[PDB]
Amino acid sequence: RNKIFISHATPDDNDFTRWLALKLIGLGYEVWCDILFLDKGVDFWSNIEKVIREDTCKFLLVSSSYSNQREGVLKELAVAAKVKKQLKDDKFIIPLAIDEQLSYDDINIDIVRLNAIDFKMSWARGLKDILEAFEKQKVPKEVADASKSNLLYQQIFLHDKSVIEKEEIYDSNWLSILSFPEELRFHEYNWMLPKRFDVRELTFPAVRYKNYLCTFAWAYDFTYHLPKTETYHKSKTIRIPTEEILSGSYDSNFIRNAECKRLIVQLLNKAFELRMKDKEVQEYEMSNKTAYWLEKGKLEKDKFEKTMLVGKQKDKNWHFAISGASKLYPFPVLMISSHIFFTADGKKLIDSSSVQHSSRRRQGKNWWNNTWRTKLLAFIKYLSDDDTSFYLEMGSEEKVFVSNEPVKFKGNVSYNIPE
Amino acid sequence: MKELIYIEEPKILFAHGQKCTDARDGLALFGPLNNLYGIKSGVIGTKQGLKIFRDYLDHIQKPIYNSNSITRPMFPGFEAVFDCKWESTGITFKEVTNEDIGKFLYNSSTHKRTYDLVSLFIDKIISANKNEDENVDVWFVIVPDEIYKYCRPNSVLPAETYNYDAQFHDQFKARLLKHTIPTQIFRESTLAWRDFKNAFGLPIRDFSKIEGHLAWTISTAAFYKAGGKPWKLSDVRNGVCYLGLVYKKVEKSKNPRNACCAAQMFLDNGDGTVFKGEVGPWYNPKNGQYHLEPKEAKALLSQSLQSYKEQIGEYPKEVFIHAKTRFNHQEWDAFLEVTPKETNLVGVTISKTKPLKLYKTEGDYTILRGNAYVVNERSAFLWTVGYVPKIQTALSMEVPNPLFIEINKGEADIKQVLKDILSLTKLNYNACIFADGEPVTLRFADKIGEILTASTDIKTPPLAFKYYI
Amino acid sequence: KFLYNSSTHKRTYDLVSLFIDKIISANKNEDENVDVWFVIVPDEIYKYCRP
DNA sequence: CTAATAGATTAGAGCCGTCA
RNA sequence: UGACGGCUCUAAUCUAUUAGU
Ligand SMILES: [Mg+2]
Repeated sequence: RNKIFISHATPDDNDFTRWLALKLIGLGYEVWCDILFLDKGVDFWSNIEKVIREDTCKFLLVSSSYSNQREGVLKELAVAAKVKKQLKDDKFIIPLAIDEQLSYDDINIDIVRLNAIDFKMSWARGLKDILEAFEKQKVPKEVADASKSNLLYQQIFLHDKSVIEKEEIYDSNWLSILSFPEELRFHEYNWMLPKRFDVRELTFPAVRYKNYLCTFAWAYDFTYHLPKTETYHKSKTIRIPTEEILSGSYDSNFIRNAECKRLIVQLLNKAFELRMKDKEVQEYEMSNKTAYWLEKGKLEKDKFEKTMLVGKQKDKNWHFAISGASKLYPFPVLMISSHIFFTADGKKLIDSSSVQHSSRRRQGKNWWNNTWRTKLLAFIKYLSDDDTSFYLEMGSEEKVFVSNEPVKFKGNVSYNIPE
Repeated sequence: MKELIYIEEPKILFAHGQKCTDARDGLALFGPLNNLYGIKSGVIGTKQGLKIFRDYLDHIQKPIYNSNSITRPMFPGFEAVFDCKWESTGITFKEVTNEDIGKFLYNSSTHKRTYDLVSLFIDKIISANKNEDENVDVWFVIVPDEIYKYCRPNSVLPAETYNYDAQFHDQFKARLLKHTIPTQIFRESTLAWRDFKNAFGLPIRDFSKIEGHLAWTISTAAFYKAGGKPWKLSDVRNGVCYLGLVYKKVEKSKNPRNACCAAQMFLDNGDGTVFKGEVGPWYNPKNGQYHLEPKEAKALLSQSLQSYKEQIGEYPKEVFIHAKTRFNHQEWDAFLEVTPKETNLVGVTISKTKPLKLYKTEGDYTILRGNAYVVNERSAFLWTVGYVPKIQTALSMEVPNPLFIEINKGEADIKQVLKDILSLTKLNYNACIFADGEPVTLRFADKIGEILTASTDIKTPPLAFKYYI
Repeated sequence: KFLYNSSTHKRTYDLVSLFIDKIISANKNEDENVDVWFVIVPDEIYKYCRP
């Protein structure tokens, strides 16, 4: 006889029972409990009686409001009483009281006359009392070893809570850039364009650089704003292919490679802004960037392929919105962000940033992964041009093609989502 | 298609040489490393604050439960966990009259009233320390909510003292530094939250489902601040030193005069864990620049190397400088002019401002935690926040952001750098959580820098973390 | 090495500095909590530390 | 020194949620 | 200031060019 039998309520006293059983196993005792076994079934009964009658040396009972008047506990107590009569051991059953709502006068008749161990005010002194009682009654034990409790905790209570080798695919918020125009052009408009023209209002994206103009546009484009451009010698245009400066294999006194990349990024950003103006999507000037969102009633019942982009929350309508920035690292991409903006009647933004912050904090509370990703891909797919792409118009005959499906990532480790 | 890699959990160590991935589970199963005998606490505050503290101490001698035992392990009592006595009988009271508190919090100037309140509290604390017989391990400062409302730097009221920060907490912690008194600051609405309500009859802060989590956090902080070792890292390799550098803006004068502070971690060689601040705040006068001049860089690296040598007996075989910024050529040339010949110096930048989010295509649960995407031999993304299958939940609420780790200078292996960065997220002694989202070398250095920036009189400050956190 | 300088004040100063530097370094920069610091002093130091 | 146009990188405050 | 996480607002500085000089 080496086992110490723990009786308890299965779904209610699990925390204390696990704690005490693992502590006792760590001290070096041998313990029998029904929470230390997997693959159960016909094990119940015809095995409990056998271990109580032939293996148990001490019968620890956990007394609480749940274990009082429970059928399995009462039957096990009856068997334990028969075993106690069978042997010459009056101290065979030890109650342990833990429930503050179980008064000492409301105990079942089987253990009203027994001297119990108190646990209500603290568990450390209860554990010390149990250890002292076991030492005084010479309960069998081996050398102390906490590795047994460690292993049992790992194998029983950490069983279905690990990672699994499973191939999965993830969507991201990056859109790869597919096309680039074949040349970057510098037009030498030497003191022919006005000194304060504010070239940011032109028809095509242009950037001032020295006495030149860096753009993807055609030599005599934007003739409306600059009338004196037809008489221009095209041989003085500096042409640099885009692939060479993208790969980093170009550098000269006129312009460095990093400067070329920066100007290309500026052109891409301005083209995205102008195209979003073309798309007729409402603007929102944030602290440093600009976001884009849809009105109420623009879509067919505020849906794009069974995905809501405009919705309600009490007195305020919420609107999913995106912001996009073009980058050349790690690879040429357009990166997208997600925001929620709130309006009083679906057409005018509320002019209170604190109210916007509070509403956006209390609206994304219930939005999980699937909501975010479905809304993001729906809004991105809404902007798609013909079938699988979207063009930023850099000139009369120049376009930059961007994908409408985000970059996928692959993994080999996942979890089993056990509800 | 892009390929992701997985990094396994680092595991932490507890009593009896037992390893676990969680601190709550390992503390409930095994216990801490060292053997304290009992916490004798000094309580300075009003009468009702003293009663509140006594009630809370009486509350955490028993088991305290959460709503869900899987997502949040429960608290089996302070003596069951830490094997030491922290009870409301070994308490010394230093009364603070409410009339003085009311008097000093009206001067219509944040700086002056903050200075007056900090002086009021630290005068009693210092006098009790200097001229009394009772021994106190930690000093618990209970603060009313009216003091906490109006003492923030951006708080509106509905010269001599201007050379201090307008924050009560930082000024309080800095002005007690030269006495070396461990202290813990509690609001009155934190220990007794059920009594403080808004104009609807409900608590302003609801801890009903997370009482056990609060008990875990408070007990761990009190145990650590009294000289207890709760746990340590289990797979720290020998000859490697981790150094975190953080910059702050001194301001409160004509010169912004940026300042830099360091935190150091390495192996004791007795199988312990040395983790302490390395700070004599180093200054840069030019505004907006977060780089050290050659003299300051030489001094900082020399001090860190000498500290490691004195503790161990030999120079390190590997020094990783984690930082939130990049290094320039002057900085690294100054660094390399004092490093020993047979030592490898690697400078790593950990950035958070890099937009990238991965979405699972089917479920409403986010990406697994230890995933990483390697862009290049010198750069990689790392998810330190994400779903943890052990607790059946994630460490965030929305889709989490990854850290962008870049080997800025030196020659290292990015996979090992990611492994070390993930391991360092398991040492937040200021909390009782499953794991942090940032390495603790860059967080405790930030705390130290924000503490010794609220005053100008601090000289040769202490390095133990219990005097700042 | 210190207790051979033939000047009592100098060697007393050196010994006290040597001990208190270690004690203060232990106090300030470490998380260990120690209540009473016991200083075990050899007999020859005690004998030769008189005016 | 200085006033604009970008991109790219830095720090500071302050508010909201944690159940289910 | 018991934690942690996510957001939003506000400064700097550097680099290139343009006008200042
Ligand atoms: Mg703390």
